[PDB]
Amino acid sequence: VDDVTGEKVREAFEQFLEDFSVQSTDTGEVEKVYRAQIEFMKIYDLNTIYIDYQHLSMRENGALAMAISEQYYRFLPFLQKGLRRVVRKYAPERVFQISFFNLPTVHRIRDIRSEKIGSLLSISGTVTRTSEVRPELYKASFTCDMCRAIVDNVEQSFKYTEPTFCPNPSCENRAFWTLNVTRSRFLDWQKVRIQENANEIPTGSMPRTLDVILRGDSVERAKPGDRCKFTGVEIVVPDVTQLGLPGVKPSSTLDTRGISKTRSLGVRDLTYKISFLACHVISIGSDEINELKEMVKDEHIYDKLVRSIAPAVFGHEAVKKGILLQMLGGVHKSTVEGIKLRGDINICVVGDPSTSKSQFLKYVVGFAPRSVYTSGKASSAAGLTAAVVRDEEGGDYTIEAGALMLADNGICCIDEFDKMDISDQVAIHEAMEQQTISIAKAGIHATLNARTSILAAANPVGGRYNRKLSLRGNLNMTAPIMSRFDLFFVILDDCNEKIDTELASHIVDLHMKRDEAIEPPFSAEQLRRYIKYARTFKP
Amino acid sequence: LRIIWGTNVSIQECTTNFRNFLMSFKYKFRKILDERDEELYYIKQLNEMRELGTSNLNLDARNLLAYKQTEDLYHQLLNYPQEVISIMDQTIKDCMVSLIVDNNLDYDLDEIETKFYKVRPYNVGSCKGMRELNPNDIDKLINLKGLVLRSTPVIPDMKVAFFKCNVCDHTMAVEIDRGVIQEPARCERIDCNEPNSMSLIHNRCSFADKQVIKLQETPDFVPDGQTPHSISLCVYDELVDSCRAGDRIEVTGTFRSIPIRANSRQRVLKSLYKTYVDVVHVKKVSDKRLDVDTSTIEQELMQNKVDHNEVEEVRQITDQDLAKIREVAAREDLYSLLARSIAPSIYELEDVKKGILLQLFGGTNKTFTKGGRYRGDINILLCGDPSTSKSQILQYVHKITPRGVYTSGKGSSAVGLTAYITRDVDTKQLVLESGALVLSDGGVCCIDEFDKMSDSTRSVLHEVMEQQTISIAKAGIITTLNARSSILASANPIGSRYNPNLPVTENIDLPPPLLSRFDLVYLVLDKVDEKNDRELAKHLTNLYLEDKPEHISQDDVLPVEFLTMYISYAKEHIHPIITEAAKTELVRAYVGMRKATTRQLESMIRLAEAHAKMKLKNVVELEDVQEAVRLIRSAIKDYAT
Amino acid sequence: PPNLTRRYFLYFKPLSQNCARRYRISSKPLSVRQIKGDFLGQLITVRGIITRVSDVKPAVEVIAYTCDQCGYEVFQEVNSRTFTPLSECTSEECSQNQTKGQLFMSTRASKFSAFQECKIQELSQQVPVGHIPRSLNIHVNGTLVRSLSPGDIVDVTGIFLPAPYTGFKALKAGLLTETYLEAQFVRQHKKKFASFSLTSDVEERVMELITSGDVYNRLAKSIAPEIYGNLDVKKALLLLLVGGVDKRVGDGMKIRGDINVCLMGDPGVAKSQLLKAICKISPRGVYTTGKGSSGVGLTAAVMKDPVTDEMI
Ligand SMILES: Nc1ncnc2c1ncn2[C@@H]1O[C@H](COP(=O)(O)OP(=O)(O)O)[C@@H](O)[C@H]1O
Ligand SMILES: [Zn+2]
Ligand SMILES: [Zn+2]
Ligand SMILES: [Zn+2]
Repeated sequence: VDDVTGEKVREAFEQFLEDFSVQSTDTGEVEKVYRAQIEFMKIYDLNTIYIDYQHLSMRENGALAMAISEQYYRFLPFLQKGLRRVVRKYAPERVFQISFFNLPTVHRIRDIRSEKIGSLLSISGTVTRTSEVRPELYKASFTCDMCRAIVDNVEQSFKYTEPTFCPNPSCENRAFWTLNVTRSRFLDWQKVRIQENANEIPTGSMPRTLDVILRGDSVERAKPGDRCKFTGVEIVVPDVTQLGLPGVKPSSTLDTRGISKTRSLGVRDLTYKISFLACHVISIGSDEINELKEMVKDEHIYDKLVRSIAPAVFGHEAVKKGILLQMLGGVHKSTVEGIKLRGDINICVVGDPSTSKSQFLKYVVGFAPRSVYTSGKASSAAGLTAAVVRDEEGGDYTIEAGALMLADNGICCIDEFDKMDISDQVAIHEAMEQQTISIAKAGIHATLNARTSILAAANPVGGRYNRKLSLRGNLNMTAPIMSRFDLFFVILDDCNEKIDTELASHIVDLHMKRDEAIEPPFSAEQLRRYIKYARTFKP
Repeated sequence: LRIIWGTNVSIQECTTNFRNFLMSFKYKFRKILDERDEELYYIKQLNEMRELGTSNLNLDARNLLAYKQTEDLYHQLLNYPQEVISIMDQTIKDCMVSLIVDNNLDYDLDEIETKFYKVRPYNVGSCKGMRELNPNDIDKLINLKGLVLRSTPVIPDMKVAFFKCNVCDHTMAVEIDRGVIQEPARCERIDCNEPNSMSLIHNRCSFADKQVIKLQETPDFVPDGQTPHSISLCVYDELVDSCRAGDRIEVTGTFRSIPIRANSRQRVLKSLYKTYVDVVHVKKVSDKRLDVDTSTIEQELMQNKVDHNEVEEVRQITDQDLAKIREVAAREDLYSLLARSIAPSIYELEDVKKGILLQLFGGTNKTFTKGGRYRGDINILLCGDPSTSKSQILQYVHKITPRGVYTSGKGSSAVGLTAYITRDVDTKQLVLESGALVLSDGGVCCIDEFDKMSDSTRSVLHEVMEQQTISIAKAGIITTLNARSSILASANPIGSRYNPNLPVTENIDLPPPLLSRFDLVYLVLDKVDEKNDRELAKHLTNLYLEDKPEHISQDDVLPVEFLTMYISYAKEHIHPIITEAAKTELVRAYVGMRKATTRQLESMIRLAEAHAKMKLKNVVELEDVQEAVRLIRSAIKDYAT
Repeated sequence: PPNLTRRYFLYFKPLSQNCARRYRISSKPLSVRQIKGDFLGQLITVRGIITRVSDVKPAVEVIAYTCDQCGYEVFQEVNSRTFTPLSECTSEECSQNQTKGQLFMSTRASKFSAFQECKIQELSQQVPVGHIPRSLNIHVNGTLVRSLSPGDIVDVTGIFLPAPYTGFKALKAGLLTETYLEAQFVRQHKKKFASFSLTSDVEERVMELITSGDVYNRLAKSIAPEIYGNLDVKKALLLLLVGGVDKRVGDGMKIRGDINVCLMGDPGVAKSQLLKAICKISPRGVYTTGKGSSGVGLTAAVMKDPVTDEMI
């Protein structure tokens, strides 16, 4: 039916692009700049144009986009054809990419159903893996199996198996073909694994995951262990993993009715998963100069910073100072032999239960750019470091994003330090002795690099810390791991009614929804940029 | 005469009978089934539903059992549920249009004709698990009752078999026939005649939505030597995101069968057919226990609202019952009547039962802009002489609470508590399984013999008792989840027969801090004497004197239903903000009782908030501090030593 | 075929030799090892203990294929483990027809019958000297699937039949066969509590039992008379067997009508005769050691079922 509608949509869309230009006069009436946008794109010959949804949907009351979004693929070839026509019209060996960003609506993975097939739809999630760049089959030549006749056409999305037409049709069997490698076009490829985000999970729930694929020059914008906001279309791919499941299974078969006298049935089983594609992704999760200039001029801003890093917690200035200095790393380049140092620093605290050690953890994990909260006990070395795949899905292996492997230029806050196993403490000792790690399995070898600053929570043997004994007799963990630690802290209480009354006052005041008791000098908004500026001062 | 081959079902006769029953049903079951004002039970739903544009409707079985002219429809919807419901999908619209005839309306007719309709028979005849389902009784309306373990992803299915002709600029359309697609190999001979030149595209087609749910069966009777089982089923579109782990369920569906391939290579099948179940309706709540926290599930509420699927998620109220609740709250004997009512079959244990009821109330659920969360839960511990109703109380609490699991002794490990990774028996792929700690996310967690349980397992609870957030770092899983469950467990004394003249904080075989951080503890020492023993003996012997304790209702004991509904409404509707007067009593009580850590302050405030929630107060008041401190001191029995 | 018109299964039961003696055998209680090979299919009665039986499930016996165009059915018969479906139209009307409109199957017309398997393990006293016993498999269908439960003395009856398996394609010489047996009737010397219905004679047994008098202490005396005295302890065992009375609160709780006993004391005096007699006489009995496989042998296990993929 769209043999008529598609070209009209092409004409309307190219008219939309052309009628608008760069007006943007004195930050006034915004006219769409797509003309100059494609011009500036042709400046460097990149062909990866962007599109904004709001400007497209303004004109024509948005009914245009209302129908296009659900019927995106049916018109996409015509959209690209119209873009090509505009390029021919207004500009003087051509492969293109497009994208649509800043969509209004967001759908979680659980908010995707079977009526959004081939429809543009914005999702957000998390990354746990990447894959290998492998050039993909964009165009590819073939040849007749009885002559040199070459065909430079391609069947691209799927059904990549067989063309039919031969320039010289005189052939006993024109059904099948040959292939070729050089007369072809290719473009980048990449695979990742997307994952649920913690702040939007239901109860009794695992982080349901699925796979998404990239294309074109937009690749290299993925990243392990980060939250991202994808945008693309509901591509789907065959699979057989869904066998052995209840209900009846659809099956395809060519017809044999109306034409007769011509597994013989050629029956192919069909059952598909719902993967996703991405046209564009972004990493989710000025007068600042004047703000920081005014801040720095004071002298006790050191104390302001110290006391502002845990208003939710009371006292324990030592913990505040230690956490403030942990994020700052030391210069590890100060050698001449090439043998290097562990530039950054380490921290650990001690204290009986019924204390606010865990509050510092939750604060730092909830504020850190890079960090992770883990169990400390319910975790294997395979979980902390990376346990990798062994030649699965045909392609080669790939290094998994290790948990402890994370915290590059950051922190790995870990609770429950006492109960750690033998192997995991051995692994941590290996990771700490140097700033490098070594892994091996199934014959494969690995070599990584990271400068992790660990802050962990101690748990004495019996909880009670005999004040008259030494640290070793109570800490219960071997000398090397006990060492390498720049700092040790102790947090034990005592009877002091004057201060305990006010402590209970703060605690009970905390049971006043979003009270003003936490009034700090300033907030994480500007603290994070202050940290970023200060991380590279080189004293 | 109109009939279906190998069937005794009539289309138009059934339609007329359905219309007659619909027009004529006025609480007939209240009269025929039993002795128990209103009029036209059914018709109100259909009158009201029209303006809200909903293509769903529920249906009982007792109503057909009651009405004179539906007894035969009973067995016919039983044996042939899908066919009878396909008839009803037309009969309902027939009745709808025949009832609009008596009304003049604005022009809303553009929708009803294009609309569809479907039913959901939910309360139906009972079934005895799956052991009853020998192959004689396959493909029939069925009911069950179990909990949820595992949930799978979305299965698309070919619903519109698009097709692309290679030439002649022509598309093609064809639909499914009993679950298969027969691609027309031809190429529209008129324009072009290529007998096998066509292609297939997936983006064009339409897809269905299906899920698969692993379920644990929980029958009411079992044979000699039974053990738990797992079953698989299939739900379909408009029911997605409805049932998941952590919910007890009574369900309805249709037992079925299906074979499976011997491989991904050819069509050779098994002489044995794998069984399964296809859903018809899911009942998510019941009468014998309260429901989920309402603020905990706001996102799912809004998601279902947007999806226009509105299966029950929270119980509904009546204004007369609300007035009855406000009347019952007027009298002052609530504070002891609740305790007397929780467990009429047991001796007083007044403070124990009062604390149990306050925990069921829960307390306060506040949050900060981005960096705070304080949930309603106060960990409870029991201790004292054995041979009491501690285990009975714990089992009662587990029964009455909706979302909880029971753990016993040292038979447990960190791996089997938090998340653990396993493999499926059919798909043969790495699939996960939720842990018991997270399964109770919101509700009750029961433990017994807390002393002998392994230290490895005892390590994990340090962070659960604080931030209610477990963390996981193992093979292919890195996420921190939520475990809003509550803790309520028993403990055993050091040695045996207890030691009166010794400090009890060191007479338990358990380190100080782990016991101190408990919000509240209760003591069950013996103190043998008459005036507390003969009364108990008669209290418990009169239980057996009758075949079942119905005479126990004497001495001012409430029913379970009104009690539970009151609790649910109070839990879901009121939010007492802390007050000023309580400060000067709370701080002083805490400081004086320090002569043993700051966690008891949190315990006291969270319990006073529950007390304020009781009486339906929207504000705390000084008195709750008094009761809290007095009950804490009585629970630890300060006067003894 | 006439199979789909059959509304009645059949399940034989062999004679009891007590009457075969009258007027004058063929099948005696045999072992998992005394098959002798030549007994493939004959009438046999094998005893032992059932360890694990899978859950009952359906199995086809006759297919119901209906034609889209001809409107006539087709009867595809399968007796092996597997088959291949009939897709193309070989219908009788389609035979005299250029077109061959496709056919399909039915979910209710096609016949079905259950299929459940069980394993025997040899009784202890009949094992030869220093010989480790071995296993065996049986196949069951339809009605009698419910008359089997693990851990009971049994006298299975039927016929021992072969099956298509030849080792695994390397240690083979041809013609090899994995084997099974047919289940047709179950009798067990241990009558569970659920088989209790009175008759014209068992009430008479109870009557003559109670007529003598002193029934309570007489029971306590007859409990394991191989040992001496301790009528009090034998009586305590009797009350353990009785268990008590079940009561339901009806408020979301019940209480056990169950008993728990212990016999603390020094060695020398008889201690294990009691437990052995209890396991011998009481049904659903069990015996365990103190140390050894107590880690999980007293607890739930995880295992994949042989005859079907499942985590039983
Ligand atoms: N009253 C008794 N009459 C006959 N034999 C006895 C008596 N008491 C003990 N015995 C014998 O002494 C042995 C003691 O073993 P038993 O008491 O069964 O286990 P344990 O060695 O653990 O005490 C038994 O084998 C039994 O034959
Ligand atoms: Zn050619
Ligand atoms: Zn064509
Ligand atoms: Zn035919």
